[PDB]
Amino acid sequence: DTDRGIGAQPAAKLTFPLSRPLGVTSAYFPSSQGGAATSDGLEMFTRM
Amino acid sequence: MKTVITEVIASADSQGRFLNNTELQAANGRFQRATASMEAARALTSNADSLVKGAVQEVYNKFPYLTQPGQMGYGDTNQAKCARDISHYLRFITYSLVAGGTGPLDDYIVAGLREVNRTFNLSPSWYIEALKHIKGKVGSQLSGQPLTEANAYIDYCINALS
Amino acid sequence: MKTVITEVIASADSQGRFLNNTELQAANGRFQRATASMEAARALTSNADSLVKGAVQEVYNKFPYLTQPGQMGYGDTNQAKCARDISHYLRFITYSLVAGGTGPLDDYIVAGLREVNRTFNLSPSWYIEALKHIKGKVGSQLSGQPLTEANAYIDYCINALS
Amino acid sequence: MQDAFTKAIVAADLRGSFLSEQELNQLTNLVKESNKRLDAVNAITGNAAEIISDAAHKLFAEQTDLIRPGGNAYPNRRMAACLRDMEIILRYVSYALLAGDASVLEDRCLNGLKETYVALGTPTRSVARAVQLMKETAIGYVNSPSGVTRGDCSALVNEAATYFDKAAASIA
Amino acid sequence: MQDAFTKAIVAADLRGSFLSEQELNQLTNLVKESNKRLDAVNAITGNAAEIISDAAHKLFAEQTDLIRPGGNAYPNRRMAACLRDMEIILRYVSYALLAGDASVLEDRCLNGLKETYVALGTPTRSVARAVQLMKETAIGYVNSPSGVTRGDCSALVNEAATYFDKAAASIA
Amino acid sequence: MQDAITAVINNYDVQGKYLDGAALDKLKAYFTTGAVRVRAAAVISSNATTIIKEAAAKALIYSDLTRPGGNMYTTRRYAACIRDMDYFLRYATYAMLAGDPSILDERVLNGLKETYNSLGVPIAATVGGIQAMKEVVGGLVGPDAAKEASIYFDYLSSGLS
Amino acid sequence: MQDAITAVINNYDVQGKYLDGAALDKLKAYFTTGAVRVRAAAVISSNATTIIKEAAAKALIYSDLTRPGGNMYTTRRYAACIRDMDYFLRYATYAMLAGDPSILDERVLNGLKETYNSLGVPIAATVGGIQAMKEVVGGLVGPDAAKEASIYFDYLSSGLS
Amino acid sequence: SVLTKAIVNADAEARYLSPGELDRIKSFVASGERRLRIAQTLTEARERIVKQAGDQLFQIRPDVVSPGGNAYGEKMTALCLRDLDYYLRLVTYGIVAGDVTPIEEIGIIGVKEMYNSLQTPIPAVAEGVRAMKNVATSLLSGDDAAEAGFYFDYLVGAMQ
Amino acid sequence: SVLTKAIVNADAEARYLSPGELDRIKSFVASGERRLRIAQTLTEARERIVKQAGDQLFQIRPDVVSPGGNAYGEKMTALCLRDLDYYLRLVTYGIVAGDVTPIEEIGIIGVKEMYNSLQTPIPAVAEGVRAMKNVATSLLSGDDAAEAGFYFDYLVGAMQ
Amino acid sequence: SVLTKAIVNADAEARYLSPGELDRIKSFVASGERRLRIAQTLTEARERIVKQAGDQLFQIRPDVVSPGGNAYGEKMTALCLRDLDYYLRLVTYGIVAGDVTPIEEIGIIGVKEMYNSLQTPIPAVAEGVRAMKNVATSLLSGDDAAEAGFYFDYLVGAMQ
Ligand SMILES: CCC1=C(C)/C(=C/C2=NC(=C\c3[nH]c(/C=C4\NC(=O)[C@H](C)[C@H]4CC)c(C)c3CCC(=O)O)/C(CCC(=O)O)=C2C)NC1=O
Ligand SMILES: CCC1=C(C)/C(=C/C2=NC(=C\c3[nH]c(/C=C4\NC(=O)[C@H](C)[C@H]4CC)c(C)c3CCC(=O)O)/C(CCC(=O)O)=C2C)NC1=O
Ligand SMILES: CCC1=C(C)/C(=C/C2=NC(=C\c3[nH]c(/C=C4\NC(=O)[C@H](C)[C@H]4CC)c(C)c3CCC(=O)O)/C(CCC(=O)O)=C2C)NC1=O
Ligand SMILES: CCC1=C(C)/C(=C/C2=NC(=C\c3[nH]c(/C=C4\NC(=O)[C@H](C)[C@H]4CC)c(C)c3CCC(=O)O)/C(CCC(=O)O)=C2C)NC1=O
Ligand SMILES: CCC1=C(C)/C(=C/C2=NC(=C\c3[nH]c(/C=C4\NC(=O)[C@H](C)[C@H]4CC)c(C)c3CCC(=O)O)/C(CCC(=O)O)=C2C)NC1=O
Ligand SMILES: CCC1=C(C)/C(=C/C2=NC(=C\c3[nH]c(/C=C4\NC(=O)[C@H](C)[C@H]4CC)c(C)c3CCC(=O)O)/C(CCC(=O)O)=C2C)NC1=O
Ligand SMILES: CCC1=C(C)/C(=C/C2=NC(=C\c3[nH]c(/C=C4\NC(=O)[C@H](C)[C@H]4CC)c(C)c3CCC(=O)O)/C(CCC(=O)O)=C2C)NC1=O
Repeated sequence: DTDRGIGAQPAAKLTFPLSRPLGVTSAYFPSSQGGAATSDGLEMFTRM
Repeated sequence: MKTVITEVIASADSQGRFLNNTELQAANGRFQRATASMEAARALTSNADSLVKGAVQEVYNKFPYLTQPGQMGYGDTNQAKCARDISHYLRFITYSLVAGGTGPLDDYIVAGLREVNRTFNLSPSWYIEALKHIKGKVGSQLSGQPLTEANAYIDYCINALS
Repeated sequence: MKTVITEVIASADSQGRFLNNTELQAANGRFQRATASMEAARALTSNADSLVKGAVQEVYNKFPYLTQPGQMGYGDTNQAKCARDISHYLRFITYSLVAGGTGPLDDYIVAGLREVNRTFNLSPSWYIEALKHIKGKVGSQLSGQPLTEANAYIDYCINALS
Repeated sequence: MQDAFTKAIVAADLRGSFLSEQELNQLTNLVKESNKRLDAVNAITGNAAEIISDAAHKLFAEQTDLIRPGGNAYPNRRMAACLRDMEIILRYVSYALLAGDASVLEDRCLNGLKETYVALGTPTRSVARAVQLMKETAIGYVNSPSGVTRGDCSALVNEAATYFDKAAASIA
Repeated sequence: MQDAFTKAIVAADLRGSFLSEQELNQLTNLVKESNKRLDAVNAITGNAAEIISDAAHKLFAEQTDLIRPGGNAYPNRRMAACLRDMEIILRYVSYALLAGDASVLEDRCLNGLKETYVALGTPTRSVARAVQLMKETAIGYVNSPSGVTRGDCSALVNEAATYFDKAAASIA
Repeated sequence: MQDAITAVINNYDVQGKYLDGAALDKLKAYFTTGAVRVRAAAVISSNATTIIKEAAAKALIYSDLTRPGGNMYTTRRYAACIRDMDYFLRYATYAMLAGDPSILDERVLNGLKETYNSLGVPIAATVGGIQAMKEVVGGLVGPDAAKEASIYFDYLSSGLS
Repeated sequence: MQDAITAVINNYDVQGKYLDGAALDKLKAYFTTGAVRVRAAAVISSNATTIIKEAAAKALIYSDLTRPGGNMYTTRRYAACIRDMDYFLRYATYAMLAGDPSILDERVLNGLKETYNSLGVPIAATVGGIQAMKEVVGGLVGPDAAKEASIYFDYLSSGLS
Repeated sequence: SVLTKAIVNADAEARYLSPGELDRIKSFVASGERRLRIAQTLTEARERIVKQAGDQLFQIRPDVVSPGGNAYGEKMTALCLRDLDYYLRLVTYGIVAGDVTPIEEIGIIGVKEMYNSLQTPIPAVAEGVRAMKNVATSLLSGDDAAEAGFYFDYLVGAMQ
Repeated sequence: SVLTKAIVNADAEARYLSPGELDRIKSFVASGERRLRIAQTLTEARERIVKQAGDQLFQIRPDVVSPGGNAYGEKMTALCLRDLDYYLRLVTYGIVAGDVTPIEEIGIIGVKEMYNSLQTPIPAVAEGVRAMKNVATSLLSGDDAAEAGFYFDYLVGAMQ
Repeated sequence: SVLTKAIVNADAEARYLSPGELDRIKSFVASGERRLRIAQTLTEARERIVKQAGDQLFQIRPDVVSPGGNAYGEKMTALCLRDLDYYLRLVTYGIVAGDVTPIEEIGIIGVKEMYNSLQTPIPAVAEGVRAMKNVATSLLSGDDAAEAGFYFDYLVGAMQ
């Protein structure tokens, strides 16, 4: 981290990085695929 | 913005643990207290208009000379900016009442107060006297724990200005 | 020692600040909550004897092999030190109930737990199973907010051991 | 940091006016449901370890590549990092749930997280999945707890889900 | 740090015992009087500046040597330090009052304080007096306030005095 | 067509009445929800295509409907079906802005049941396509607007069955 | 037919769901108004004939309808018309007890519009006969029941128009 | 309304509402309470407003109320004020709708043909409306009086 | 419901409800909150109730779960408990309706033909229902347990 | 503009502007200074906005910038951000006009045909615009950010 090349030293790097607003991906429908996932009423019962 | 919930959440984050009982117990307080707070808030909200005009005038009645020419309580713009400023204070008092902490007051009025007032030649004494008056009248709009809440925050501003 | 009261005071002190409405609201939570907490405390206190013998046994019933010769649930001294240890846990649970926070648990059982258990060849699983059992029986000694409190702290110990 | 009230206040201030009886009663309702909220946050805290553990067991059941050499949850050091991240995210989701606002989750935890993982070579889709599993189990606990008064917690279960879903979306 | 409950717990533990029914009810009473306690702490917070100011005006009214050259509250720098110490002590007294125990006051404020002042040349007897004046005024405010249901708030005060008196004794 | 406001005006006009307190209360009940309707429309419009795609994916395709013998078999008919879907979404957005279902009757439902019977278009399958778009919409628009958007999708679907 | 309660049961049965909190709240909202529905039915039933007579007097007779060329000319047709009126009153009383309009569709409205077109029976005049009986009913049953009785008369009348 | 007008243009071009169209709905709805107050004040003074328009009219045109005048006589004058009451009502409707759709279908489309048949002098009906503007406008604040005035001048415009 | 049953008899005889019919609607609706509580308790313990009915069943008839038994195997047993879950659900519906209309159309009319096809032994399904009565009834107060019990015994009756 | 749109509808129906049309011109012009401020802020940060949109885009679609991607390479990426600069400019125009007339003739009518020829994936251009909304919106007050946001969502809408 040194200034010898110009002498002045660089402009702050993080100002634009610091600013980023949170990405907006709204709505969004989830996914079950993936593999086929059980559905049915039997799931509890088999377990019981 | 400093509030009950925010503070406890921050504590948890710093400790990097989990919302345990201590935290939950503390938070309940803020929830249990909301009713009194929010009653104070509604009363201060609807009386705002007159609370502001009452306090503005009282600044001139206590500092008569302010309203003479060449002074800072003279002309439409000074007197306009005054009403506005007391209105800002009452606004943040209601916010602090609703929020469950001093955060809104700390962030929007206390942080920087003296530097601003000093550059603009605004005496805290006026503002204390505006608030002392608002405190007098709020004695008969509220009672019980809503009054205690209103008082807590008015006094907080008076102490902040001092 | 972590309680709602000590936490808010710590937070004020560290900002060089008087207690304000945020911090007093928090304290009210801890005080409002004392009744349920202290009912749990009294019930856990008088049933201590049997809660301890119940959980001790359950450690042997769930880990049958512990009670065979050459093992750590055999002989008067192991079985004695076990009862004592569960009794320590219940004791600090009652303290945490009465104190309004996890402090007593954090300072006297959690700080150092794993190092000690690891040097002495004590499996957390036993202790979790002691506590799971204590949790089962406390279901019928208490109900409502006293049960929730008892649960909060029992579960807190189980998470400390996982 | 924001909570649901603080959020209201910031929006009001940007108008330069007081509460719009609209916003007041929305917040009165949050106070109305706050005991349920405390139970919901308590459900997560009281089962944090199992929620992480159970999510974990299942993540590696599905994705047996992560625990092979070459995989991002191998050797012990990496598995401990992965278990630690599961805890960190579950933590900030519980904070958001006490607060009634996602901001603490987005600002301290989710902001930059995806780009961290990509820099590291950590497979974000696997991390997203681990978050989906934590959600399933966490909500399980919110819905079926120890001697809590019987009522309807679906509003809170939804809101908790959106915090889990925010995190997943942000990371994948 | 201790509060009145924590103190009970430490003494119980040193016996190896669950809290005595004796100690339980002493603490039940503290919960009984806790609304009054909150008002008492609030009385101090709400008038902190005036309590310090009024104590101050009166301290220098009595001891006009402190504000002469050669005096320990001269020039502005030293007066600001003295005003600051008045605030610090009033602050830890209010903390003790919320806690129901003097320990935070003794451990964070009073411990070493006398020897600090002697090293500095700060006249401890004057500092003790400034504390006595803060006590008078602090105890003053709580008694009459606006609209607080009528009852006996009397029992609450003494304890605040002992915290002021601890500080005075410790310093003089 | 009519909206909330003209519904009231025409109901009073036929009686030749100036607007009275009851009328004025109704109109307020509309105006007070107005800003929220606008925000919701901007979400639906700008996510239009994604809503149709997620609604088709949950309720229409990967099925016998898209296979030979099915009504949305052929690129022609698949195109006609998602074209229809866009109509429904778009008009429901109009109804919700207006706060009145009358446009859904005048410009969408009138004769549509029999039109679908005449072409063979499966009614029950179309309703599921409507109630899937509602599901997606209710997520995207949020607490503020969810119930209000939803009703005009429900108006559409009981209009066919 | 269905009532409030079976409306909910069948809506859940098709999803195979046990009744949940939302369902239980709906059923409560019915049970809590139940006693008032019963009292209102006993007033209507016992004033049946007077309601028809006052409704006809305000909205049908003393007119071209009862004169030669009119549809309720002849004792035959006058009898058929007030017979109809009794149906409406009686069924609306069923709908209001059930807290569900489904019976008004199944046993009264289905095909009735076209039946009236085929015989020449004046629709607009019949609606006025319905809305006049509502007016009378709302006086007789009182604050408790007025709004609840009224809606099923309004259901009937927008079912014809 | 503003809503109906915006939507009809949207549907006719097979599209969602424009930013512009959305903006005007927003500005319109913000003026809701104010527009409702303007209608209330005028509804509250309707009988007075008719009477003062009617005096202003008969001074300016004593002939309409003269032997060969359309409004000559006590009951030819009674119907004339009733028509003035009709148009004030429609003006209150227009103000709360934020456009003329309702005002137009109810009382201007066909109005030439109606009044030509009755042989009513149309331009003196336009005067009766100006007269109502003058009275109504004196019961409203400057800002509300202008907002009301646009709808009065519209009716005056349409009878032309 | 009680409502549906009363009304259908009313309409079929072309008449208003009887004093009797009105009385039962009144007594029924008064028991609303109680009936809702009975359904809640049982809904809240559904998984337990099926598990204990299922144990009681397989002790009494280990054969059904035997080589030549309709419910022999893990997934032939899973479907069997699912059917027991179905009938408990219908029993909660019946209790809140105050009669069987719903229970009947959903799960007894056609049940002989369904199970004969599947070759399910009907009388052992009736036993599974008795087993559920026993469990459910142990989670209800005496008075509520009887009220529930009528609906269990109905299903047991209809499979006959 | 709002003016052009109002007038064109007026002239096409051979008439003077409606009260409604006049009202929206008035509300629009009152927002003039505010709309000009919104355009200034965004004009002032154009280089930053285009870039943060461009980062958000390439994370979400690293493929467009991949072997078989329309924007693959340094100068196929340079033109892509230039197109993002074009659309931000048009968005500032739209905001000051209060409708899309200008935005539409300049950059949506014909855009399908243009990009289909170039084989540019249209829906990822729509994403680049959402990305710009996110950045631009973080440099504006809540109220101004919404007003701006309508015009961003329009462009996103038209590429569809
Ligand atoms: C968000 C919270 C907030 C506060 C509290 C606030 C105070 C504040 N008061 C100001 C000015 C002012 N304040 C006053 C106050 C008064 N004049 C009188 O007639 C009375 C004596 C008195 C009222 C009691 C006056 C006269 C000015 C104009 C000062 C100047 O520019 O010369 C200014 C300078 C900027 C401006 O001219 O508006 C600030 C920032 N600003 C804020 O943003
Ligand atoms: C203040 C809180 C506190 C805790 C919790 C505590 C735990 C604790 N348990 C210990 C030993 C022990 N703990 C047990 C525990 C058990 N044996 C059994 O039969 C069961 C399997 C099980 C009970 C569930 C045994 C057998 C020892 C003796 C270990 C040894 O010295 O070999 C020791 C070592 C010192 C000693 O031998 O006493 C500590 C410090 N000490 C504390 O000060
Ligand atoms: C120590 C911090 C703290 C907690 C945790 C707390 C919990 C708490 N939960 C309560 C109620 C409740 N809590 C629930 C929660 C649930 N119901 C369900 O069926 C779900 C399984 C679960 C969803 C989260 C319900 C339904 C009620 C009763 C309704 C209500 O009071 O809102 C009540 C009111 C008293 C009662 O009815 O028991 C308290 C005090 N109070 C506190 O001060
Ligand atoms: C833990 C909380 C805490 C306390 C209590 C505290 C006391 C304290 N007071 C100090 C100085 C001081 N304190 C005073 C106070 C007084 N002068 C008088 O004449 C009066 C009798 C009295 C006011 C009532 C003065 C004048 C000094 C400056 C001495 C000097 O630098 O000459 C200093 C030296 C550092 C400094 O000047 O900032 C400490 C550490 N510091 C702490 O951190
Ligand atoms: C925001 C934190 C917080 C505060 C401050 C709080 C105060 C508080 N003080 C109370 C009572 C009271 N407070 C006092 C206090 C006094 N009486 C006197 O005459 C003295 C001047 C003063 C001595 C300190 C008394 C006497 C009562 C009534 C008795 C009691 O409830 O204990 C009560 C019970 C309700 C009532 O009777 O008004 C509350 C809630 N509660 C809170 O949650
Ligand atoms: C006989 C007339 C006819 C055709 C052609 C037809 C195509 C068709 N392609 C589909 C999906 C698909 N088609 C493809 C095809 C491709 N992906 C690529 O990148 C390549 C460019 C291309 C392979 C060469 C893919 C990847 C999907 C899955 C898209 C999705 O699920 O979102 C689907 C939806 C899935 C389904 O329900 O079947 C249909 C209906 N349907 C018809 O009725
Ligand atoms: C051509 C076939 C035919 C007949 C006969 C007929 C009769 C008829 N008689 C009427 C009334 C009436 N009719 C009578 C007649 C009598 N009052 C008495 O006490 C005497 C017994 C009797 C005179 C001999 C009276 C008093 C009314 C008025 C009843 C009322 O308004 O309630 C009305 C209702 C009034 C109306 O709208 O016209 C009709 C329709 N309508 C028909 O279409």
